Amino acid sequence: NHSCQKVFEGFVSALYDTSYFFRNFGPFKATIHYATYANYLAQNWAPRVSYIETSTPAYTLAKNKYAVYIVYGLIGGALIHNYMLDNKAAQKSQQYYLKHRD
Amino acid sequence: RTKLYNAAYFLLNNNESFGHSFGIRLKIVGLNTWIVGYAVSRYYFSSLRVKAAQDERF
Amino acid sequence: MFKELIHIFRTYFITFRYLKKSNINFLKNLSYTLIAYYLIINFM
Amino acid sequence: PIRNIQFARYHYLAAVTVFTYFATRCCLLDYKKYYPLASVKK
Amino acid sequence: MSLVSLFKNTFLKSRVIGLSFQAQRVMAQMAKTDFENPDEHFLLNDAMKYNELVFYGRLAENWSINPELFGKAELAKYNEAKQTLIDFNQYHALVQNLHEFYWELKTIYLELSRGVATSNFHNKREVTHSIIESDIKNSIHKYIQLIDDLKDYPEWQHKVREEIGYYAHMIYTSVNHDGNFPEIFKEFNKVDSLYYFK
Amino acid sequence: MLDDTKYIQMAQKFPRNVSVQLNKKLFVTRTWFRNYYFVGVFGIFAYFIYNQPKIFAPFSGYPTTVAYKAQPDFLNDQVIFYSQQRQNTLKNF
Amino acid sequence: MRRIFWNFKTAFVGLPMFSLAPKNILVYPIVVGVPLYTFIVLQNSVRGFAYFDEYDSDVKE
Amino acid sequence: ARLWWTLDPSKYYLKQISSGGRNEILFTVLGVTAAYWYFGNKRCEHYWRRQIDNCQSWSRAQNINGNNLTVKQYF
Amino acid sequence: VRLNLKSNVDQNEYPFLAKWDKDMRQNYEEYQNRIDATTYHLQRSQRGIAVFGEWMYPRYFQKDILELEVLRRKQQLGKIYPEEVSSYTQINPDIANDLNLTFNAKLLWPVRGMTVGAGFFAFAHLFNLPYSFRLGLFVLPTAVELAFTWGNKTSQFKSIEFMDYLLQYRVSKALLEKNAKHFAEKKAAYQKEINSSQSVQDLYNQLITLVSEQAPS
Amino acid sequence: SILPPLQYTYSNEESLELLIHSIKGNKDCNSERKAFNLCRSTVLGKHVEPEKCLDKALVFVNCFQKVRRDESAACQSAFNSTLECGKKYSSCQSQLDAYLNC
Repeated sequence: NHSCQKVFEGFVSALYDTSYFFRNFGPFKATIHYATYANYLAQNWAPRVSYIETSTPAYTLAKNKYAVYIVYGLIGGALIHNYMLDNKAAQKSQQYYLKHRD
Repeated sequence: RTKLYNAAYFLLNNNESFGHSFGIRLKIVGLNTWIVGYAVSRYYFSSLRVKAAQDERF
Repeated sequence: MFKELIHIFRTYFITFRYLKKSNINFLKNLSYTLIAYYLIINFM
Repeated sequence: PIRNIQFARYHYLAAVTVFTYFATRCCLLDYKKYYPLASVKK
Repeated sequence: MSLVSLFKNTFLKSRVIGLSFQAQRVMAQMAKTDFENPDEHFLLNDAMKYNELVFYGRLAENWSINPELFGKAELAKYNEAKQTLIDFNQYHALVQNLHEFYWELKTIYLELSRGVATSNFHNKREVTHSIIESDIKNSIHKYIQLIDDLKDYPEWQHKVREEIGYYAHMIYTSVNHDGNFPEIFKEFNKVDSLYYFK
Repeated sequence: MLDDTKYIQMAQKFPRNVSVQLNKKLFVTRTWFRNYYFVGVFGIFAYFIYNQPKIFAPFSGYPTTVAYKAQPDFLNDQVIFYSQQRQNTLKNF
Repeated sequence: MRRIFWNFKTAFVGLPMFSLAPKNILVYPIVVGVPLYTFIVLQNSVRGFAYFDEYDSDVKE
Repeated sequence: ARLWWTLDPSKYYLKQISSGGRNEILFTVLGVTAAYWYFGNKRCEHYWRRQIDNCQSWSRAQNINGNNLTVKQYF
Repeated sequence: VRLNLKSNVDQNEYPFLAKWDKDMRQNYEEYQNRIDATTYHLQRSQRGIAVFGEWMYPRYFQKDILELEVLRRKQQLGKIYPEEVSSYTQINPDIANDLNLTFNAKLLWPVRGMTVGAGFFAFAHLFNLPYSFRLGLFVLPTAVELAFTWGNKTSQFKSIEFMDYLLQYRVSKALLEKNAKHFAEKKAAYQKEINSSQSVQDLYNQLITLVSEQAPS
Repeated sequence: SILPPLQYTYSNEESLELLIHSIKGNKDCNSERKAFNLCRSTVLGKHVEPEKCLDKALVFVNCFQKVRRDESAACQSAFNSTLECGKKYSSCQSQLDAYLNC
């Protein structure tokens, strides 16, 4: 370009040095490595309901053949209990307020 | 000091296989773009400031 | 849909090829996290 | 042998549908455009 | 009493042994994958103890274990696992450097192709700028030096010439041989040119 | 299986003292190009996801509000406003 | 400079592309958009599209 | 290809732990337990709200400067 | 509903009230039309079925309740004078900015975004880059400014609070004008015999508290 | 925590009776309601001068009180039947219409 190409190259070098320093600074680097491991664990080992049943059924644990059913039952029971608790709380609040309205 | 090539399509004649593949890809892209544009229009049209008075100013 | 969109971007948008697959894998993870967060927030 | 392949497919389809419903509000539309073109009661 | 120390030693030893056992296939797959995005097919096809192994190697090279609870064979196996993790980390660093060089070459090629695309109506320059030519010359010198340094490993040298040299051939074919083009392509056009039939 | 003899030999025997000098300008250009592709699309998607819940539900971001009632002070030509803190609720549906 | 070359009216990029893009792009929004929109709109009007004129709106000074 | 939309789960994301299946029972239990505390507070707050006006709930307002909030008749 | 444009105010004794009535009559029709449109939309949503209505309503109809409340508040108060806004700045600054971003009183261009975009253009002309890239960078800061400007829904709550405060102040001021002639006789003597700028409402609270504190009882 | 809180608490029977009386009033004293709304529509009668609309408000309130009274025997019987149907609801349109025609 021109004599300002020196400015451009210096800015590039400064940015590269800043990136290297921030990346290779011991504490932040250890934290980034730990964060990368945690992200890999979270994403690659996400709690999927479907998974590879590669082993034979004679070796398959019953916890896996009932995991989907257990999870679905737990979700349904939680939803039903929440609805029942909400209805009961509304009725109890109405009754308590009617008693206290006096 | 650079090598210049042809578009390989502005000089090529339209083909039935190319036309079919382009139609299928365009239909899929049009479906996706219609959904995305509907969402974007819903966002934009609902993010408008309310109506003002005849000459109200702040 | 994510892989197909990535392929479409890498095919038509030449500038999209400047980003390595490591960033793309971070991009896909970020998109999944955003989708999960939005799904939770719409119901929370 | 993917365990609960039907469950996985149903979950993916439901997730796609819920994402479309929440992000686009397709099911919750605004009828103010047709409000002027309507017959008022009372 | 020393429950924390016992648990830490046991977990570290188990992780080190598991990662050392599943390290040869990972290194072979890393060599199989091209330099550009060397972690490819892991985040996509199968991450067979790649990220977990890298994290475990970093921890092992950055932590300590207690050999009091471990036996003699256990201590030998743990030291071997730590050495294998160190060697895998060195291989990963070398692969990262190769990936950086290949990515620089690919960026140069993409810059060259960007001004020649049919959709590039923003700026169409027939003659390359002096900055691009100087960068290409420096990259060619670096590639020649790196290939020469790979003389001790014929397989590694061939892989480097196949991977990095492809971008060099693409750039050379995208530039006419006029003016200072021979001055730019003096290093490449000795043996490596004929490898890509040039 | 497979015949991975070349890959295994390369992995087992690797140069532990081999490196190349990095082109700072090229690396920075690649990083900026990745960011610009990341910046635009990624921030657009992140804002669209994040701002859709906040715009479609304003009552969620505003937990409390103030309500004022004014009374006159005719002798001093003043207005004395009493205030009360209430909860932002969907009034009149 | 950029001495472009293109056989007009006979190419994949041209009049055939202009004629083919609208018919194929407007497929899902035309085969699935209209029916879904009509069903969603008519779902509210289970009895009718008439609006209850609340707040009077029939009283004049 | 020309048709990539499939309902099967991702082959990379369909992994399983070495101790059995994916950790889901514990995760579902944690999610359910957290929901009880979460969707037990909104239920308590919504159903136990009373609106009362007693001429004392109003309080003399003050500006950000702390002085009594009074506006002049002619501003 | 169809209030006549001609107001019967005297306009020679209570000019503030007359102006308020004229403003209310001026903007009544458009505000009523917008409110009717919003109410019709809400009724149609209530008539909906399952996920399309009567299940997520009015919980998911959040942007419509606030819009209706704002429309009603704007219908109640005819025109907002810029002078009165600054008084509300005593409690909440940037009220004018919130009203502008909420009431669409004028044109809102990304000024800071335009400045940031032009700033990147200076580097674009120093470290020579494509003009397409320069334009993209200029749009990007402007686009960010536009995104951060629009969609401000808490600003709508702040503007609702400001509008309520302004309505209360106008109601109090109108009451002062009506009884101004009656209270004129007391005002002069009160000013002559009481050197105090504070309101008598708080002054009476001081005297009552003092009597409850130190009195022979 | 988004819905408005309730201020005055009325029982279910009181709410049903009030709803029925409000339907009857809107079908009977609609003119009084319109007069009250028009008198309470201007800024003056809304906030400044509340004493002006006092007569119209009193007329509307007297009409509402007479409507909710249901002094006529047929009106009382119809209201009781409609209240019984509504309580059975914990449909009824015919009973509501029969009450309205009284």
